[PDB]
Parts: sequence; C-alpha cells; structure tokens
Amino acid sequence: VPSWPQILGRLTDNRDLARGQAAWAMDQIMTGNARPAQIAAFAVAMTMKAPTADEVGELAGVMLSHAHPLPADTVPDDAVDVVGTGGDGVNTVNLSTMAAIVVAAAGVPVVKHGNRAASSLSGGADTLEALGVRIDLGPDLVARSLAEVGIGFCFAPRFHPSYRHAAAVRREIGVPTVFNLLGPLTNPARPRAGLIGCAFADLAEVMAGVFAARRSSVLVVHGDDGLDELTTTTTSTIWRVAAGSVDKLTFDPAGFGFARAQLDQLAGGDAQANAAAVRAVLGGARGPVRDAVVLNAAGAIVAHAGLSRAEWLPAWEEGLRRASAAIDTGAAEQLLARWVRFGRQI
Amino acid sequence: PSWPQILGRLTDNRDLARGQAAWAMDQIMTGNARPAQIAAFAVAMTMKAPTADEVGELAGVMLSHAHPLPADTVPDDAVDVVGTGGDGVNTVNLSTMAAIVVAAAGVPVVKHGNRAASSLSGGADTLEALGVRIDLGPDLVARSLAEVGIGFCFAPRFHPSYRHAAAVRREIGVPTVFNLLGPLTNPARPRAGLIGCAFADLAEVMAGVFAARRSSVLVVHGDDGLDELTTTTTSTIWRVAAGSVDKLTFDPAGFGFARAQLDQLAGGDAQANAAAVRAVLGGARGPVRDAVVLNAAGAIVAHAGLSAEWLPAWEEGLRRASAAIDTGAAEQLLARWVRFGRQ
Ligand SMILES: O=P(O)(O)O[C@H]1O[C@H](COP(=O)(O)OP(=O)(O)O)[C@@H](O)[C@H]1O
Ligand SMILES: O=P(O)(O)O[C@H]1O[C@H](COP(=O)(O)OP(=O)(O)O)[C@@H](O)[C@H]1O
Ligand SMILES: [Mg+2]
Ligand SMILES: [Mg+2]
Ligand SMILES: [Mg+2]
Ligand SMILES: [Mg+2]
Repeated sequence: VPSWPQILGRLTDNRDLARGQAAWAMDQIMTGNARPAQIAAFAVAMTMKAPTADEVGELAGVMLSHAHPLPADTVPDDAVDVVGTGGDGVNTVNLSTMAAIVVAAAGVPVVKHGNRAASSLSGGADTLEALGVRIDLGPDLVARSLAEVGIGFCFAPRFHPSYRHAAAVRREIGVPTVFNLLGPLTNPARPRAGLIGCAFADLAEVMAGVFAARRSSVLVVHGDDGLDELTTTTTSTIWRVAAGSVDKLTFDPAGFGFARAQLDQLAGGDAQANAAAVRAVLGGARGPVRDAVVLNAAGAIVAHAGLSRAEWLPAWEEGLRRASAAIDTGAAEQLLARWVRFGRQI
Repeated sequence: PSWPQILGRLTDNRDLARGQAAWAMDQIMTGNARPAQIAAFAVAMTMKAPTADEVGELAGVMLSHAHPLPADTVPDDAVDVVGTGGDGVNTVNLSTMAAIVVAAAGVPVVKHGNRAASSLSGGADTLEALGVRIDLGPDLVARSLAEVGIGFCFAPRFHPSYRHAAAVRREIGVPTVFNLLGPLTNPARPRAGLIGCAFADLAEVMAGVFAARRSSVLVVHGDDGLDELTTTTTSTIWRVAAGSVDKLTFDPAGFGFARAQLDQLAGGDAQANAAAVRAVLGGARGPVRDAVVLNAAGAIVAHAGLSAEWLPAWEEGLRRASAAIDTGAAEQLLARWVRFGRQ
C-alpha cells in the first residue's frame, strides 16, 4: 500500500506523513530499492515540509535497525557521544573530537560516532587517522577499545554500510536535507547521553524531540554564531533533553569566566594541521582552542550527569573542573597515547 | 551558478535570481544533471511555489533546445488546445476532439501533445488509434498544417533533450513544476491557445507566462477540477490578452448548456476514446459533444483575441464549432488527416 507517489505527494502537499511512512521510505532507501531520484525527492520534500520528531525518529530507527550493533553488554549504561551534524560553513579545528578525548580522560565512557569531512578540510575521522588512531574498527574491537582505553570510535560508514545509497545522493545534491540530521541520531552503540551539535537552528528542536522520545540525556547545541558546538564567540542555544522532555535555554560562557573569542581563532586546516591542534591542546597550550574544548567537554559531562537529580549550575561547575583537570593532569594526553598504542597492538 | 547554490536558495523558500531557473533547466536539458539533481530541483521548485518568471525561464530553455518548425510555415494566428493533464479524472480526450473541430472551422491548429501519463489514454495514444501519424518531424508537421489544417507536434519527437527530465518525472510519480511545461513549450510557438490547468493554484502562473509572450490565451480550470472548460459547473478562466491577465468566472449555462455529470465525460483506453471521437464527429448528441463544442468555441475565442468582444466572440465560436461538426467538416478533416499520413 505504501508507495513513492503516495509519500512524495503527501510531502509536496505540505502534510505530515502517516505513522510508518517515513520508516517505509528509509527502509526502501536502505535496502537499495529506491531510485536515486526517489531518494532525492524524499530528502528534499521532507526538508521543505519541515520534518517532525516522529518522522526523523522513524528515519533514525530504520538506520539503527540495519546498523552493525556492538556486542551484548559491552556498552556501559552511561556512555556518552560528542557529535554534530557538521555543515556549519566554518572550517574549525575538530572540537567534538578533542572534547571526546578529554571527557573519556575524565572517566566518562565515550563511544563517539564519527566520519570523514563532507564540506570541511578535515573531518574528525580524518584527524584521528592523522593522529595514529584506528578509525576502521568493527563492533568487537570498538567494544575492546571502550573497555581498555575508555573511548571507542564508531566510523559511520563501517557501521552503516546500507546507508551508502543515501550518502551518494546527499553528495550529488549538495544542499543539506533532513539526512544531515541522522548521524548524531544513529550511533550504533546507542549511548543514552550526548552533547549533540546542530548546524541548522531550525532543526535542533526536532533533533531534541527524537532524543526525548528515546529518553536520552542530551544537550542539543547550536552556537549563535552558527557553530554546531557550544561556541566561545557568543551565546549558544541549547535544547536540553531530560526525563523525556525538552526545554530551550540560552547559554553564555561569560557566566563561567570565558572571554569572548573570535571565530577565526578556531580555524582549522588539513588533517595534519588539525592533528597538530589536538596535540597542542592536550599538551596544555592555553588559548581559544583549549577554551572551546573545555567548554564542550564540560557540556558532555553535564549531559552524562543528567542520566541521574542533577542540578544545572553545579553540574556545569563540576564539568568544567573535571574537563580542565583531565587536561592539566596529563590524563587526556596520556589517554590519546594509550589509544594509539591500543590500535597498533591489535 | 551551482546545484548547491540554487537548491539551497529554493530550500530557503526564496525566489530564484534572474537566470538561475534557466541555468538549471539547461543543465537538465544537456544531460549534465544527475537524476538526483533533476529530482531535487523539480521538487524544491514545486514546494517553494514557482513564479511566472521562473516557469517562463524553464519553458524558454526547452524551446531553445527544441526542433523548430521551418521558417514561415506556422501562421501568425495558429492555435493550440492542450492542458497539463493530471486532473485525476479519466475523461475522453476533450482537447484533441476540440482541436479537430477548431481546425475544421478553418482556424490553424498546431497541437502539442503526448501519450498518457496518469490516464488510460493520452491524446497522442487516441490519435494513433485513429490512424493519425503522431510522430512527424518539423518539415512534415508544417506540411500537415498547410495541407490538412492541423499539425501534431509529439513532445518526445520535438524535445529529445528532455528525456532525462521525463525519466525522473516518471520515477517520482508526483506532479511538479515540470507538469506545467507541456502547454508552454509547443515548438511551433503558436500565439493563441485554450490551455487547461489541473492545478488551480498554478493556473495564474501559467497565464503569467503566456502574458509575458503576449499570447492570446484562455487558461482554464473547471471548478470541478477538470483541466478543460467544464459543463458540470462553472469554470475559472484566466484570460490573457495585451500582455495582461484577468480572472473570470464562466458559466456555460448562459449559452444554453445543460449541466452534465463528470462521469458522463469518462473515457477508457485508446480504442474506446477513439470510438468516442468517431461518435462525436459523426453527430452524436450528448454531454461529450457539448463539452467538445464548448472547448472548441473557447479556442476560437482565443484565436479572435489576437485582434473582438467577449460575448459575441463566444456566440460566433459556438456557432462555428457546432457547424464544423454538423456539416461533416470535422469528420472529413480527420479522414483527410489520416490519408495525409499514409501518403
Ligand atoms: O565536513 P562537514 O560538512 O562540516 O561535516 C563533518 O562534521 C561532522 C560532525 O563532526 P564531529 O562532530 O563528529 O567531529 P568534530 O566536531 O569535527 O571534532 C562530521 O561527520 C563531518 O561530516
Ligand atoms: O494522462 P494524464 O496524466 O492525464 O496526462 C495526459 O494529459 C496531457 C494533456 O492532454 P491534452 O490536453 O493534450 O489532450 P486531451 O485533453 O486528453 O485530448 C497529455 O499530455 C497526457 O500526458
Ligand atoms: Mg564546520
Ligand atoms: Mg562536532
Ligand atoms: Mg484527466
Ligand atoms: Mg486536454
């Protein structure tokens, strides 16, 4: 009964889909049964209609239902992700990746969902590769990385091979669509907490709704300068997800003594340049990049706390203390070194 | 210009800049657009809501790439009778029947046409079933027009470069802005027409495109949804003359037309719809004849607008259309059309 003309017609009529229709569509896409034209029409039509949390949740659900999972009982109940949509139009250093290393060094289990560049000069995966970290590990070895090192990296194309038809279309049309939301929503380890960047201000709330439905503890963040991270150049909008509900907040780092930075102070380069930036921060270099890394690490720790009960300002103060200490003690630098060793000993 | 630029502008619900729609269409027409890009553009353009300028650019590009007719072979007063189709009703081929009657009345007709998309039989299918050569090239359409009084430009024959767009249309199977282009891309470029639009909220856009060309056109939408002048109720007419458009409500009851039911205009496959043509041309009285005469008269009114007064124009149109059938001229013109193609 479901068909492309039905679903696409409903969307072009600016109507929300019926329950299960978005899922049907995504499943057709993920099983190689959709024509490129159908994939593109669907992505564009959903985007222009304004996707609902129900709809985006169905898309992400289908992706997760096809993904390679991690082995049973290898992901702690309190694992966290630090990942964004990307596509903010700014070539920054890899802030989520740097933050993730610091969070893990603070003792919070991290299973990060990641990928190579799409529109930037160096993606988190590119940069980790340049640092000597193995980005190509399957379920079993990601699980061992998490256990042994404190952090695992799930390379999206490795865990989502059936997404390859959609990815090709995303590339061909260029324009961001609802598909650009799915990465942060489809970590195959299914961590229940996260700091989740959204480049698209008008779609952050919908992302937050999806996390709320699965009762995650997440901060969905959009820098008011456009960054899909908590920014240091100005305020950030946060959609705070806890206990199945979303509430919208504005966050000002000046409240925690952060000086305002300029966006060009966070600029990145190629994989080697961004790798150097990771080494500089973990080595104790003070300055704007460190500040942005500590701020986002703290945010992820706050999300982790919310799995409990948790109070906002004490949570942030503790998160900032822990993030800063994880760098200052050398723990974060050492953790990266241990991560690199781990991959070379497989 | 680029796909990310243009698609991004559309997904931001912004009208395009001058020339951008044309750039896009030309990419599509030169085989330089990926199916995904074709599909994204068609959907994005549709959901943003296209403007007359934009649709005009699209049609302009198609006409640039189309096979033209030979110089000085289309009369300045040639008329088209063609609609968007996709009105969700499987009717007999009212435009095609009206076209024959109009030609038989002596008004030069160069009809743009095609096979079925959503229906059981398109005008081209029905003409084929009647024995008409539908796939003639430019030289022979011009001869048909001169010698028979009607020519049929088969869209696939004259718009080869459109095949990639056509394939994507079929694949996504939902109407888009592309569904507006048929009536706007007759390669003979007739300056008058009776032009049906299934999509009430886009008829004004189509009328705007014709206004830009200073065509004399009646863009029509039956208030029952028909992409023809209907006989079951009133119709909306976007009348185009002197580069301006005015919206009218039209009731054929004012000309003595009894109200019909939509089911009475229902059609079927090419053989059945061909039989309906033969029936009407043979003098059969009924709702189908009425609808044919009404739309034939509409086209004659548009032809007259190249120069007349509205109500007198309609009276004359109805008279000429009825007489074209009743004298047998219409039936004989069809026979002559068939013989032409065989020789
Ligand atoms: O090249 P763009 O278009 O900007 O997209 C990149 O940002 C995404 C999220 O990046 P991450 O948040 O995972 O990592 P990071 O912030 O850089 O450390 C990555 O999947 C990558 O596709
Ligand atoms: O099958 P659907 O979806 O209805 O579309 C058909 O109607 C178009 C216009 O038809 P016409 O107006 O040219 O001819 P007609 O009214 O039928 O005599 C044709 O190109 C054909 O694609
Ligand atoms: Mg960026
Ligand atoms: Mg990030
Ligand atoms: Mg119809
Ligand atoms: Mg018609």
